[PDB]
Amino acid sequence: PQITLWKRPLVTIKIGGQLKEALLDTGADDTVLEEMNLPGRWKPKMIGGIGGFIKVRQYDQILIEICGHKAIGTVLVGPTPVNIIGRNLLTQIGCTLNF
Amino acid sequence: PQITLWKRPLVTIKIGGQLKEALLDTGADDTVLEEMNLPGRWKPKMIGGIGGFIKVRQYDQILIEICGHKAIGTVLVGPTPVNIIGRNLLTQIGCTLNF
Ligand SMILES: CCC(CC)CN(C[C@@H](O)[C@H](Cc1ccccc1)NC(=O)O[C@H]1CO[C@H]2OCC[C@H]21)S(=O)(=O)c1ccc([C@@H](O)CO)cc1
Repeated sequence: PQITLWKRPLVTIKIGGQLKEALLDTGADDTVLEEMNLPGRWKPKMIGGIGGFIKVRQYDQILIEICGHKAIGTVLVGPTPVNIIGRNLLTQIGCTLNF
Repeated sequence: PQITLWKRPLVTIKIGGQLKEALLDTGADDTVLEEMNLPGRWKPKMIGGIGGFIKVRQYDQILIEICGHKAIGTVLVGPTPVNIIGRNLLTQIGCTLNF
């Protein structure tokens, strides 16, 4: 589909057997999801934005479905105020910017 | 153009007669640029991101050309980690997400 930007580009995602709303975010290198208790090993990471850094848990090879499009890659889990689909997964669903 | 997302969507902007690099950021409501001198009146404002809130100067109705496309809108100046172009201007240049 084509998503205009009059409002936040929120879409439904499926991750860890749960459905969530998340931003398709070209400004994020990686995908950052609100606190959730995923199984498996993880590595500590810190990511910086407006306001400073937050601590997140980096999980690798996680399957995410975005609007019925399947992807697999890294997801960072931490106290983000919003679920963020980053470029690491946006490329896997064929997402481009167009103007 | 059509912009793929294997690399950061960085583009050249012109604002206040000066060229700069900026990130096209669909996860940003607003456009926030790093500290710079801009002519005209401004008002102190706050904006929040993934790490908390910062103080910015709000410049309204500013002329800004993004990758050859003109916009006139609000520009917030403050300690953002990166120059970002947000939806308030992305809509003006006709930018959409497509997949
Ligand atoms: C380019 C640097 C920053 C942005 C300065 C990139 N961020 C994405 C950005 O889309 C962010 C998303 C967002 C966060 C909180 C609330 C709502 C949206 N939007 C944002 O701050 O918008 C501001 C401006 O407009 C307002 O609307 C929304 C808030 C206001 S991030 O989340 O901090 C981040 C940092 C590092 C990584 C790692 O992967 C390495 O990249 C991934 C993601």
